[PDB]
Amino acid sequence: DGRVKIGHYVLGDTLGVGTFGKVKIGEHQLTGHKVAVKILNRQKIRSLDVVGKIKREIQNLKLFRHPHIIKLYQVISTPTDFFMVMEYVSGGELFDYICKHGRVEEMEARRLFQQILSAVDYCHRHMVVHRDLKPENVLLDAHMNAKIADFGLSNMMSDGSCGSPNYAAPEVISGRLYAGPEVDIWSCGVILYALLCGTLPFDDEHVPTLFKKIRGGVFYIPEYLNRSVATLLMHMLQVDPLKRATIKDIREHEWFKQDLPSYLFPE
Ligand SMILES: CCc1ccccc1C(=O)Nc1n[nH]c2c(C)c(F)c(C3C(C#N)=C(C)N(C)C(C)=C3C#N)cc12
Ligand SMILES: [Mg+2]
Ligand SMILES: [Mg+2]
Repeated sequence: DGRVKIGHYVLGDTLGVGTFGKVKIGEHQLTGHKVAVKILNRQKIRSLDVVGKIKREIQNLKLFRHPHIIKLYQVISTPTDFFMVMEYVSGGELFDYICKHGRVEEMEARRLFQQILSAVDYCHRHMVVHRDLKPENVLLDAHMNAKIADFGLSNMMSDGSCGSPNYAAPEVISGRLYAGPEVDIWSCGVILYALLCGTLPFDDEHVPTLFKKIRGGVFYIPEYLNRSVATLLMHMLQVDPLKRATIKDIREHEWFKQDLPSYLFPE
């Protein structure tokens, strides 16, 4: 041979090095279809005692059907590794696009936020969340569609933006021993803000003062911003998660409902 071939795919460049192993671009030997293969070292899995958990994150992610969540095609099992054959998307990180292009048009921001909000709702409904939404893990494809890695502990990948603690919800910063789905609402509020303004709502070069602005919850609403989406942002970026907007609140908002495609929320 001479090449690392698993199943029908020949592995090539390394897209990133993560927890249980590297992620490499795969290429179907017969069709040429590009693919992203997560390599899960089984000895690493057994050292963390998450064997029964990973096999249920995989078996659960295998039953995921969402156009804006990274799809799992198949899992190939060798005695030493798990090979998760997953969708490859070449558009790069969403926030890398924003930090290089600036704000997008309001219709493009609405289309992308509706895709992201639908994927987040699908994960909260169809899986046991081991991760929270990382806005750095929001990818794009070649058609400018949002692609999200599921919230399982297998997707701890980010190797290979305008800040990093900027996407940390207040209850996460305060070390609250419990956190629910409202943490992802905050992150989506950060995402929506960057889509409409071109920057992050709480950005600060000094990290301690960055945490202070997040706890204060004061962010600059530009006057050019739509007055309706301003109310949505204020509701999503509430410091107190009890007063923070929910998915049903965002789904009912007049700005979110405009030109909403039918396939996103079949519920
Ligand atoms: C954003 C870089 C990039 C830039 C330009 C072109 C392609 C990529 C890229 O890599 N695309 C991915 N396609 N399919 C992936 C899967 C299944 C992953 F699993 C990951 C994995 C990963 C790695 N390596 C990275 C870089 N990130 C941030 C995330 C969210 C991953 C996860 N989970 C990437 C792609
Ligand atoms: Mg002070
Ligand atoms: Mg204003």
